[PDB]
Amino acid sequence: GGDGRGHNTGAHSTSGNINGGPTGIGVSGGCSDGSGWSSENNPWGGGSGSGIHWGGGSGRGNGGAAPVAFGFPALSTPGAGGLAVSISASELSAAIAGIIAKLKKPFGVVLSSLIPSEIAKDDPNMMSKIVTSLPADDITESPVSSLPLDKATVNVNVRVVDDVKDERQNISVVSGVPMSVPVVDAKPTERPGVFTASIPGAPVLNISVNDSTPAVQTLSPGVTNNTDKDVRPAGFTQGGNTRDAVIRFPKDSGHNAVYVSVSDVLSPDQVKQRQDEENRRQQEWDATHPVEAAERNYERARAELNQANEDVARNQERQAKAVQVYNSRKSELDAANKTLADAIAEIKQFNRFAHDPMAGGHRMWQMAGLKAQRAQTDVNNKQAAFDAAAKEKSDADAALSAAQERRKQKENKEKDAKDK
Amino acid sequence: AEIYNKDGNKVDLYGKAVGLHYFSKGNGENSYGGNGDMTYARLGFKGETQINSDLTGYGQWEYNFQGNNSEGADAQTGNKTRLAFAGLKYADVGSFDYGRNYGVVYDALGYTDMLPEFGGDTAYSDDFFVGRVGGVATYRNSNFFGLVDGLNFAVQYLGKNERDTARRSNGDGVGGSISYEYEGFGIVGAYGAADRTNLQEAQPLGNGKKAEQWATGLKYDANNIYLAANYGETRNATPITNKFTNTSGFANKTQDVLLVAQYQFDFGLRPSIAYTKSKAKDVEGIGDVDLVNYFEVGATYYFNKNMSTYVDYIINQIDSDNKLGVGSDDTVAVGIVYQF
Amino acid sequence: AEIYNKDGNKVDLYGKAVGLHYFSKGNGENSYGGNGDMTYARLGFKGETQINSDLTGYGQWEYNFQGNNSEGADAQTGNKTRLAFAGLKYADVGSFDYGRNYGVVYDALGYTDMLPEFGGDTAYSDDFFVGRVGGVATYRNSNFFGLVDGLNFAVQYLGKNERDTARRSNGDGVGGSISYEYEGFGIVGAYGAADRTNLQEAQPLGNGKKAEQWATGLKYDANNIYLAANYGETRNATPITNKFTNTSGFANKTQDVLLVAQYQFDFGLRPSIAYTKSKAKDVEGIGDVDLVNYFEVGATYYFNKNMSTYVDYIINQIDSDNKLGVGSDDTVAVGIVYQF
Amino acid sequence: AEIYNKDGNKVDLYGKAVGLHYFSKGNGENSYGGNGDMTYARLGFKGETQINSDLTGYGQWEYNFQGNNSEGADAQTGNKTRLAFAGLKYADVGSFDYGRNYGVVYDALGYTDMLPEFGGDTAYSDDFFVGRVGGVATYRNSNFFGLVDGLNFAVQYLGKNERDTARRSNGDGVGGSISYEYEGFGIVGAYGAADRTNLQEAQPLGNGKKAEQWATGLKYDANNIYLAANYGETRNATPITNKFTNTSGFANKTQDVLLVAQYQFDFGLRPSIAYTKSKAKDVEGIGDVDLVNYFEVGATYYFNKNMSTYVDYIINQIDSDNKLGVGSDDTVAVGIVYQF
Repeated sequence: GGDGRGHNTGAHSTSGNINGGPTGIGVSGGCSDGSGWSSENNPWGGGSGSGIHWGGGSGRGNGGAAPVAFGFPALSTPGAGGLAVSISASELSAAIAGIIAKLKKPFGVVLSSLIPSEIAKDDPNMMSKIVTSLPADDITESPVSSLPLDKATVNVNVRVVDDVKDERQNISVVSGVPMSVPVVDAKPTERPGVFTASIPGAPVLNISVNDSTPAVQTLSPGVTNNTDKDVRPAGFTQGGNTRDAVIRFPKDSGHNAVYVSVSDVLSPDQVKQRQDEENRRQQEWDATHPVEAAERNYERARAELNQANEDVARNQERQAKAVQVYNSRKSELDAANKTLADAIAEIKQFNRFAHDPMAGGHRMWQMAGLKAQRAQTDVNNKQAAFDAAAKEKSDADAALSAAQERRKQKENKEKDAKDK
Repeated sequence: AEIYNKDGNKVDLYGKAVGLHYFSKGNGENSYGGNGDMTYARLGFKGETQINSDLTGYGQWEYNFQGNNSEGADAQTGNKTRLAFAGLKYADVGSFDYGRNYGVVYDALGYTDMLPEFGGDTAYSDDFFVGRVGGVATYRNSNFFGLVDGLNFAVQYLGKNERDTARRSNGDGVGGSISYEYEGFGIVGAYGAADRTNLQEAQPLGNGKKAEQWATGLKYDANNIYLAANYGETRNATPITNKFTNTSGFANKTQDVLLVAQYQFDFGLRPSIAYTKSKAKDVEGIGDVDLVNYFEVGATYYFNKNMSTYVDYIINQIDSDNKLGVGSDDTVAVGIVYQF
Repeated sequence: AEIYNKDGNKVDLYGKAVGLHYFSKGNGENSYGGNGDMTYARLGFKGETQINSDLTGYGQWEYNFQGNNSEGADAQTGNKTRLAFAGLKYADVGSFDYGRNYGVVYDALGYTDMLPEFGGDTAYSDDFFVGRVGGVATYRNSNFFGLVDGLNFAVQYLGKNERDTARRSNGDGVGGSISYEYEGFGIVGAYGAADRTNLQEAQPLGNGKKAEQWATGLKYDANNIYLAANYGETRNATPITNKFTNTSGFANKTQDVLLVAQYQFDFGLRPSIAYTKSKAKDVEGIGDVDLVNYFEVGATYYFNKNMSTYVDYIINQIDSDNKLGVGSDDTVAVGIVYQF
Repeated sequence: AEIYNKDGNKVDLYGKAVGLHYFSKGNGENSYGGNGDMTYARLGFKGETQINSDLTGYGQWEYNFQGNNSEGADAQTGNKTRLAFAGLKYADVGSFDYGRNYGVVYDALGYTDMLPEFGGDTAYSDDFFVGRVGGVATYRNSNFFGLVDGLNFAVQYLGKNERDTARRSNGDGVGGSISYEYEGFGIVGAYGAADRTNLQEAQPLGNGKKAEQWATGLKYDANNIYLAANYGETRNATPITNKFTNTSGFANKTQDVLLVAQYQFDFGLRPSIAYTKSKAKDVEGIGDVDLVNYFEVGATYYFNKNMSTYVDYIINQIDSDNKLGVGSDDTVAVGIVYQF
């Protein structure tokens, strides 16, 4: 308010200027006596350019939603307007292609693991969800484009699903049976390349395509990236806290259809609940065959085999790490032994002056003394460390023999079992 | 004040400081204006130079710095450059300027924008023609080439601006305005039309490309009195936000009516009264609704041109059940101003 | 400088530039002040106008622009408006102002804040009453209505400010300050009390609601000499940050001691010495600790009113083992100043 | 303009406003300069004071505010302080200054940077010695203590700057420049050397520590004519960005050639032509490439000292297949200027 005061409309001007001239306004006189001050002095000026130059010249030197990689479960804190997700166009990394190809030829492979203890540190209310996205064509046998608009549930070859295993909830890629997920169209929004999918039973999933920035993988203390990508049996209750859907874009957008799963972060009570129900369902499924031994054993021996396999893998890991530790400590030793040979050559060098107290060399002699005794202590330390590493390495070498005998026994058990 | 008026060039540094506060019931979320300290200082410079007897060139710039902000990350919040332009005044044909300046439609909407603090809500900034924007080329005629006294007209072209937000973006536009002042009476009519950018269409609300505004203004100012009445209609031009949906956009149709009546006294006093109303129509999912509907009752003591104090009490008639999360609460503001 | 003095109105544009640098061992993380280039320029305007013989109105504003920043995204970092307020001075009863200004307790703390660059650390900014804050209304009496010469008092109300960070927030507050100057000697006492907002209480450190500051100052200034000693105590008012915990908050109790002794010479020279200390008590989990503990030794050559150079060496006595990650390193600063 | 010249002290407020626009094919991503409205206003203050007959002290500061930005969160984008320094001029021995100022190499590169809007592309800002930077201490001699007229030399030390970006960061540096002006003819030579910070070395592009720049300039200005030719070579000094890779760093080697020919008329006219070229060598993965290669054809009409208009058409010869995603499009700019 108050803007109207004054504020003339039409053209804008206030009053008469002091002088006429655009660039030549002063008082008077020209023809100069050179005096600098008299009535015949022209300039009538002083302190012309006492200050220094300040950058002479014009001086106009020049002129006046990071996307989450496909297949990498990440936390999205919700808003009132729903979840925020931004996909990319760049095709899914080697990792996920690998996993899904392996899996093509209920079991599954664990992408990530969840830890409420940590997830709450940043999201105390436990409102955050876990979003994951894949390019529809890698999941669906029939491209989503070439699909009736009437279909609400498209068939899928794999899905991203929450499971409860080893006392943690974890997000993982499942497959191997008839599966099928909601198909929903993506209304656009103000932002350019940004739509709103609404999956039944999830929040508003507002997506945003972005193929300008190079894709990123977000890293959150709760969500881990389980290196072990072995195929394991999957939950009977898999998905009990997951909502996924194939989302298609409008024809005049040019955006490929994308699959997205959105899983809840379970609290630890809910995780004990899921584990319990899972154990009850495993109990159920166990028998009902001809007898308990026929099937229960089938299962205990296949699980035991898969575990022995994990044991072998971790043992091999330990042995490849112990081989490097061994070689490293060995070369540290070698190095320190060359340094020792050096210092002891310098002592042979200046030995002459050992009993010559008034020579230059007889300084460098004690100095080489110091050098040698140090390098020797060093060598001793490298020897201790190398011995220790050789011990660890031998232990590992036996660990492998034992673990792979165990794998052989568990694989024979798992054969006998699978025959019965 | 004029600090340098030499060499056929004159510079008028004009700046002011305003210790301001807003009061209202509650925290102030629903208050018309807000609540708390709104102190701010503005600085600007105007300059003229008569290149020729019949041709002179002028340049004006203004910036606003807010003092209510803290010294942390929010120091720059609310700090901006309002006006920055230049131009030349020929003897009679008129004058032509370019830069960042008020839109022609603001010329019409100036009559109502006489309130001490509130007022001119419809004249949003960075909007098509109602408020001050950057990238305008304007030609103006005074007294129709000196033919008819008091009747002046202006035309304005608006270069497209592609910004991040539809609220601040625009496209190619055109507009015109005419104002006849006779014997104290004043009449004005302004019209502006432009095309909405693709980003603008992307808004959930709003439909169509031609964003159109136009307005008509009447007034009488003299004898320490000032009456004014501006009626303006627009299509797909006015911004609107929905707190319930937390979604924004533009109004398919809008009618706005503003009325002001202010008296001034010899002893530096100016009581003021203002009625206001704005109704948007054909809103997507909200039908027709009223954006603003309130009375003003306020006053201003003018100690002198350079010192003044003022108060304004806004009786917000908006209801709480309004379908756009608009603030349905009254408000008041008290301000003191120094200006050179 | 006075640029406009006409029509019973006077405008004084005051601005300066400071080429500054900070040195210290290492990168400067542990240095008291810091390290590197700290060049900055400040601009401001003061204005007065005698409305009546007994009544005059004044408005003052100041801004600080930093030159150390680059021309990229960090250009605006550290740029802010220090002071922006207005007010009126009656003949004898006193004067009343409002805006963004120093808190009454700063009046007491002015005696110690005479150092060239460092000093007045206790008078933090955006703190309740010790430093310059926004939303204060102050009334001042000079010579107790002209009754007793040299004895003047001020009172200040502080409107609540709900900001994003507890560091910059406050609540309803009140305060007062009195200063008696006699024969060169000077005495002052200031007290301020306010309520902490929920964000402040929610902070891990600090406990209680009444955020309280108060200070007492004594001095003797004459014959080119200036001695000063300010002792101030506060509750839940001083800000504190823990690098080890990377957590901030307020101090349940704090005592601060400041001592200054500066001499001036006819030949534009002014050596200075300053002692300082601040001890916080009842810290949550840290008991009692020292926030700052250092000596000053510096000097200043005054070429004239408009040109000066200066140097300051800060002997930080704080130890590295302090339980708040405080800088246990010495520091030095060298500055040159032009000012109009 | 000189606003205050009293008490042996003089203040010159200098500021201007520029209504500017850039045209080019397409949205302007690939345009040399850009496209749209580029209006901006600069404000600055210079101040001097003769402390003694043989010793005077000066301080200067400049800021640039852009008007193209909107009034939302992006208001401050492109707003910065160009120059902010101070210093003293002794009678004959010379002068010493410190602050944020042009690097010595700018002295050599000034000859080519005479264009109305474009020009001086090689003289990047916040670069080692070619452009204006903060933390420099410069000494200058005029006419070699008055021994040889027209021959003046300068030396400059550059304090290290560890910023967030390698583009804006630097380290300890030194430089010198010599300029002999005789009877209108002019010759200059400048050299600068500094060390790159870890962030700069850590950049994917660029390799080595010694960032080196140097330049040689020749000119003749008289009879309303201005000819100039500057050749400068640098190592690990020029910044470079790859749109294809969206990765930046510095250029292992760079050669830059600038040529200018401008004529001036009595009736406030000055047509201009400029050739320019810059080729980087030993680029990581791109071998040798041309960063900029264009012609200039432009003009400027000077209505008076305070008012001017100008146009510049840049014939960008860079090809689309350039291996750095550089803009291979022409461009043009049209500007109007008021300045006091």
